[PDB]
Amino acid sequence: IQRTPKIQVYSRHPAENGKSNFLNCYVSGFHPSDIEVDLLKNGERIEKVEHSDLSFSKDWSFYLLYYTEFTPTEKDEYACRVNHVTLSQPKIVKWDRDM
Amino acid sequence: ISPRTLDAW
Amino acid sequence: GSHSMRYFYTAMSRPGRGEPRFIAVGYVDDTQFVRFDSDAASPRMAPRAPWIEQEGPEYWDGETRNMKASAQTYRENLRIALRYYNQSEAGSHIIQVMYGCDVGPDGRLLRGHNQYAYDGKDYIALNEDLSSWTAADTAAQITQRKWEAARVAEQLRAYLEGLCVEWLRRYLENGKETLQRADPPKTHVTHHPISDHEATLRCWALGFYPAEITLTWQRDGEDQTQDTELVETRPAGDRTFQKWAAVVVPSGEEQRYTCHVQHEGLPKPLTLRW
Repeated sequence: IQRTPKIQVYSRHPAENGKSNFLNCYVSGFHPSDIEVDLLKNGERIEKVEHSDLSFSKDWSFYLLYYTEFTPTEKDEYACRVNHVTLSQPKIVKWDRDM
Repeated sequence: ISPRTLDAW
Repeated sequence: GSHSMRYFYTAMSRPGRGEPRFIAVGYVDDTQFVRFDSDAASPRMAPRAPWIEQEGPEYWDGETRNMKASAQTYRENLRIALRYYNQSEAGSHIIQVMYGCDVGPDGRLLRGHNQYAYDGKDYIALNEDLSSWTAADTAAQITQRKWEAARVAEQLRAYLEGLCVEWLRRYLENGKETLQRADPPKTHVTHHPISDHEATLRCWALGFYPAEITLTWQRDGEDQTQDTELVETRPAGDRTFQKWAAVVVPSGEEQRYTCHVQHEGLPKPLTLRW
């Protein structure tokens, strides 16, 4: 019995083009704990990505926050790429500044 | 402070 | 108001890739304050909140020692669980543990917690009496019998009523500027046309702490429970949390919808509209 990650991609602060911010990818509700998470800038893996320490919810599912400093622009596309045992292929969730 | 209660299953 | 301390351990076997990884984290309310990771180059209990940093070397060394010992215990428990479930040594498995005490505004124990899971499923839990056990299955009943025989609950009760509450009280004082500060949500409603006759109203709560919050949409003063998309409360990375609730509303009907926000940092629940 495994649980697939929920994924939210969002910024720490309301996005403002040209203003430094943090791009977050919050993965939660998953089990087991191994998970591959990349933050992507225009399809390319961002090198400077950190994540929170593994923790879990009352239902024992895990959650992690992956995050990187970023300066959003109009053109630059950001995404979070998640792989987990429950996924046949990496799930890419695009950063939507309104969600 | 973490618990020191270490119990084998 | 009320507060909690939690320790969460995860022990993850990985046959062929060394010993099971053990990661522990400690929280007061929704603030992580310590971590331990057996895979670190130099594993130690390490601070993750500023107000714990003041704890002296005895604290850190004691916690580090306890974490290394806990890692060993949980590696053993992983091996034991394999036996109890007749499982192969080839598979990866996970034990999780939570410990916790909840205190009221006067710092008195409201209740204690100690629960265990194996492969993400409840295994055994200390009952609210802090005296008896609820085992999820016949494997856990073996543990229950062992723990009843060894009067383990008494030791756990001692921790939960004693050190847990006492150290929680201490952390709450040391971290009072943050742990005893609720940051109310910054709230607003956005509108997102979907088509000519429907739009999404999204009620946002941002920058709040603690995480507990209720966002509800009403239509004509009736809760839209079934029709509301409610995202999981998510961490912003600055200690605060974010959440939104959205409803799809008929064009022109936006004023029939009210977003209601309940949060401990609010003197009264907020009502918002587009």
